[PDB]
Amino acid sequence: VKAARERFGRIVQMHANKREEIKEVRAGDIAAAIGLKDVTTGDTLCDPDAPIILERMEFPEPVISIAVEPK
Amino acid sequence: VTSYIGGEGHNLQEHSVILIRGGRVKDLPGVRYHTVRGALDCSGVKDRKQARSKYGVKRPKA
Amino acid sequence: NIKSAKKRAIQSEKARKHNASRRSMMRTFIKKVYAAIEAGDKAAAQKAFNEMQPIVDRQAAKGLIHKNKAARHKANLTAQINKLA
Amino acid sequence: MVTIRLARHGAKKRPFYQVVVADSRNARNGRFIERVGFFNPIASEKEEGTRLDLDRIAHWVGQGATISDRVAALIKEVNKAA
Amino acid sequence: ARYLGPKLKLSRREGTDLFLKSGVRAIDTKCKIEQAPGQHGARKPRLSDYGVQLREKQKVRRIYGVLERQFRNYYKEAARLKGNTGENLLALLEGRLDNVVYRMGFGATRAEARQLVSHKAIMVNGRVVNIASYQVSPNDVVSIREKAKKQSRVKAALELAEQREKPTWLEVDAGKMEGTFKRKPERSDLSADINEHLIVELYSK
Amino acid sequence: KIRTLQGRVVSDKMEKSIVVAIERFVKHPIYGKFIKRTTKLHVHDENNECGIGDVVEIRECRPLSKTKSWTLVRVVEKAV
RNA sequence: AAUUGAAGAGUUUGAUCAUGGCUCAGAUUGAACGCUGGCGGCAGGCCUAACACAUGCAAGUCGAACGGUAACAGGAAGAAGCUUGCUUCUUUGCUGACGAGUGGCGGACGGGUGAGUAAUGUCUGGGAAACUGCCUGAUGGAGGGGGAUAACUACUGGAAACGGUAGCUAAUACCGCAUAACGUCGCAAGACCAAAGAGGGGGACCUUCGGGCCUCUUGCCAUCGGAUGUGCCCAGAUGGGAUUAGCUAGUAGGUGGGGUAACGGCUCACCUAGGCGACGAUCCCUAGCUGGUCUGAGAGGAUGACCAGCCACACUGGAACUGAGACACGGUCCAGACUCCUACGGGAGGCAGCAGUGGGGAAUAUUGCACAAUGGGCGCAAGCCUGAUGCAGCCAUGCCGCGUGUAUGAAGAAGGCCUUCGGGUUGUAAAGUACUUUCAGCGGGGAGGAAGGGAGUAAAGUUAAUACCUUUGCUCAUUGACGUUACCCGCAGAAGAAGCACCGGCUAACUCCGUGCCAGCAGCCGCGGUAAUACGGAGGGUGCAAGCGUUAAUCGGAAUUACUGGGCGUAAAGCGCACGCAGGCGGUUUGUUAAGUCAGAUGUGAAAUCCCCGGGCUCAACCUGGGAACUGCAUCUGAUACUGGCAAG
Ligand SMILES: [Mg+2]
Ligand SMILES: [Mg+2]
Ligand SMILES: [Mg+2]
Ligand SMILES: [Mg+2]
Ligand SMILES: [Mg+2]
Ligand SMILES: [Mg+2]
Ligand SMILES: [Mg+2]
Ligand SMILES: [Mg+2]
Ligand SMILES: [Mg+2]
Ligand SMILES: [Mg+2]
Ligand SMILES: [Mg+2]
Ligand SMILES: [Mg+2]
Ligand SMILES: [Mg+2]
Ligand SMILES: [Mg+2]
Ligand SMILES: [Mg+2]
Ligand SMILES: [Mg+2]
Ligand SMILES: [Mg+2]
Ligand SMILES: [Mg+2]
Ligand SMILES: [Mg+2]
Ligand SMILES: [Mg+2]
Repeated sequence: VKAARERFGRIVQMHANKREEIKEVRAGDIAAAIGLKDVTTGDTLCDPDAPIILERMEFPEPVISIAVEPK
Repeated sequence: VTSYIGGEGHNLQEHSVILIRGGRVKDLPGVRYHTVRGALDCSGVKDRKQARSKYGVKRPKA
Repeated sequence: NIKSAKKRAIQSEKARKHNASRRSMMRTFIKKVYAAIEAGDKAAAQKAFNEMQPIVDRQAAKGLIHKNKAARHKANLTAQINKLA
Repeated sequence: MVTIRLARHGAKKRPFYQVVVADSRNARNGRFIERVGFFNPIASEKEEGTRLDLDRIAHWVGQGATISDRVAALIKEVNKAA
Repeated sequence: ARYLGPKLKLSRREGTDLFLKSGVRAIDTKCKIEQAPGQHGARKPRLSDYGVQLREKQKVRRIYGVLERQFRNYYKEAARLKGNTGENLLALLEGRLDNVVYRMGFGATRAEARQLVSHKAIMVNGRVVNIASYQVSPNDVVSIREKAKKQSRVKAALELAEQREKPTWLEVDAGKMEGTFKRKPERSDLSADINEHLIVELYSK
Repeated sequence: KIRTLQGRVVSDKMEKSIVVAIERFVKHPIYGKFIKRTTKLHVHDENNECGIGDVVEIRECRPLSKTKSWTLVRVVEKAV
């Protein structure tokens, strides 16, 4: 959804009370990828040879607005 | 310092983040820099086709 | 710091303490000789001189004073013990 | 102590050692006392391949210089055994 | 790297056949040689010293199919090498393998010959050579690989080749399809409306 | 031979410690003129053997004090 | 053979010439940004915050120095569930080996950084008063004793970091004693100084049958040499400022004590009153230096990344100890700033090592692989350690190759664009038809970087010995991270692979349309107010091409700081004028001198770079052999016209 590729490096699974390190991450699992450059929320990370956009949940859209000045 | 915003049309306003290029304007004394279209908050020129590298306009999907 | 070549620190402490007491003593004999020189007691000078020579000479070999210092001490002290004594 | 050894001067995947005498404590391609030849583990069976200024080696070996095991093998293979 | 654009047009700008379509007939025409290299090609633009100076070196480049950076390097080398820097430019230029392969008639056009060099379809002194810019020495022998020894292209290639004015500093065959760069070509035995001092002085200012 | 240097005295009273000036002509690094170049050295001469005005000969030597590494050897000319 | 190479143009005016600034064409970059993006080779990659740092790694290693057994194995001062010679428990340090401890060597190397440092450094050249582990050549020593201590053990404190008392033990730890010269002190007579053992094998002989004893290999002491490393001294050269002109008490010298490896106000007392400075001291500001790099015809200017040499620094300030070497990057102590752990009593730490984070920024990479090669630490060795190094990952950042096809193809299709509606152009381009298959892709095979180490066996090498130990042949197994390596051969199919800038003059390239001093362009002059080749689009064209532009930056052009190589009557420029110190310069003859100058000779000017000729990767970049070069410094010896000095005119 950005038409840019990323290179996975370190990977971590939050494991109750320890950020354990992993080298591989299979399907049906969740994790956090360290260091990924330009990945915002809702983006699909697929295989570059077999490319796909996924559904992407929805963005609740704000109900309250306010002006702020930097004191 | 003050800087030019070449090209037809632009966004840019009070809190925009931009990129200064250097380059004067022989019409605006004291203006000694250009704004670099298409870097940071400064969008490229709309619909420009010739010389798009300047004015930061990506190739119109051939 | 967490590198077992910290035992080096504990060793060199033992070393200082050793060198400490010896080099202390050595000096206190070189002190004795000048005591005569200052006192005028011409005999006491050679007495101690000949008493310190073995210390000083050994300490050069032991390598806690290294050679020419031992040389210099007895050297110029000779040059003083018989300049009136 | 001073030693005769190989300093890598080739290029990635195409080395070219330089036999040279130095204080062992210096860096490999660093400060040296004197160069004494080269060893080109490539070249093939061409015009050259190795060269040892054996007089100079032997000279330095005289003042208590030592030989790097790979240089030793190289000397004991440039012959000088008949 | 290669040019790739429409090739006759190039010739049409230079006002000469640079044999980019050596192929067969025409030797040009069925092109409208000169009188319109573009929409405005049909004019007589009186061009400045810098223009002809450009056009001329630009001519040489298109003939051999060599691009600026490499061609610069060819000039810089030519400069360094002893002798009239002007002519020994052409020397490196002429000594290019791809050029030699064309000059020996193994390929119809210089561009064609290049493709041949690229496809490992040519060897030198016993050894296979891929790169079109391989610098050929004297006594070197360029030969066609057996794997592709006389198939359709190279046949016709050697065919109309021999019907062309022929070389001197190298001897071809046609039976074994092999030849020898006998010696470096001298400036006398290659020319036309091609000067140098133009293209020499150009890179010197 | 003995690497030595001539040069006149200057400054007298210092107690076995004469100081000598050594002119030299040298070409200017860019413009080429030859220009004068004084060079003051702290010389030692045991038993104040000379004095101001004297063209003296000296040689380099062991350190004898802070800026003092040259001994007096001959003398040439003296009076005023 | 070998640094053999110098271009101008635009712009002041109505026009001209001159002057003079500004501007442009070239080359270069550790770059960035914008648009675009196929591969490979070699190379480069925090230029800013020497800003703070989570996490892992970056220094260990010897049982052939010592007491040793906790674990691992075998063997067991030898045994079960019985599965009788295959096991897994319990014991034994037996042997391999090895946690912790004493000891030894290393941790002062390797690697990072440019803060500090305008001369406590660096470059070139000289010099005398010094120490120097490991490696080495040589001469002799290697006798005989002694007191301890970690570990360990018994109590005992902590949350932890750490430990506390008491008792015992080994050594190549430690200390006497003997020995004592070609060593130190001394004129001499004389005085006086050291050390250590450990292993492999073995005929007899001997034995508490542990060994003694023999032999071989290592290690220890001492001294004089060598080699390498370092310390110290002098001279010249090494930024800007005078809107900084005075500076100076251990200041300058001497004497005598002390001091260091060593010379020395290095230190201390006394005595002289000096020492520095316009040839720029002092004080400010900036800066690590050189080899070299970039530019330049050169002379110059600019610069100090990558490689190598040198120096300095290791959170900040300061300090010593250990030691051959440190005033110690991953040591110690003290203070500071900061951060972290705490069971609140107390504790811990410094990525400018590699990788990586945060932060700053226009901007700079993976928390990878392997010790296989080279090289370093320890070790007899095997080996172990090694973020040095060798490789791989990431980024078009650069340089160099290569590709993204090749040929054929016309009344010259359509479409677009121009048109005086006759046509012209894009354009042989496309389509179509022959043809090829590099590189990518898929399958096979497959160099080289590997030389060595391990066993065996054969050699008056040894020795008492056919053992042990050393060398070398030969023989048999075997050692790569890269690695699906390079490269080779098969297979399919033009298939996966073109952009960016420009087209008023300088400046290579012209038209229509929109717009109408608007919207905008612009390096410079200047375009725009209705036929705009200058704005925006289009067609066409020129230039570069996996890059192209733009910006930033250095040199060039610039003879525009003019040494080479310029100027001042009116263009900017003669002080209003004289006298005069310092400095610069100096008529004419002889002799002498030999500083400058000249000539020749010898050391030297690191390597890499540049350049020449070759050689090696399919080519090139890249790598490499030898030379030339390094225009310099120093010294000795010469030459005597000119210059300078001295003598007489
Ligand atoms: Mg000490
Ligand atoms: Mg290219
Ligand atoms: Mg152990
Ligand atoms: Mg600095
Ligand atoms: Mg004794
Ligand atoms: Mg004294
Ligand atoms: Mg003294
Ligand atoms: Mg200049
Ligand atoms: Mg410090
Ligand atoms: Mg550290
Ligand atoms: Mg048409
Ligand atoms: Mg034009
Ligand atoms: Mg119009
Ligand atoms: Mg336009
Ligand atoms: Mg100039
Ligand atoms: Mg002027
Ligand atoms: Mg005037
Ligand atoms: Mg006047
Ligand atoms: Mg004279
Ligand atoms: Mg050189």
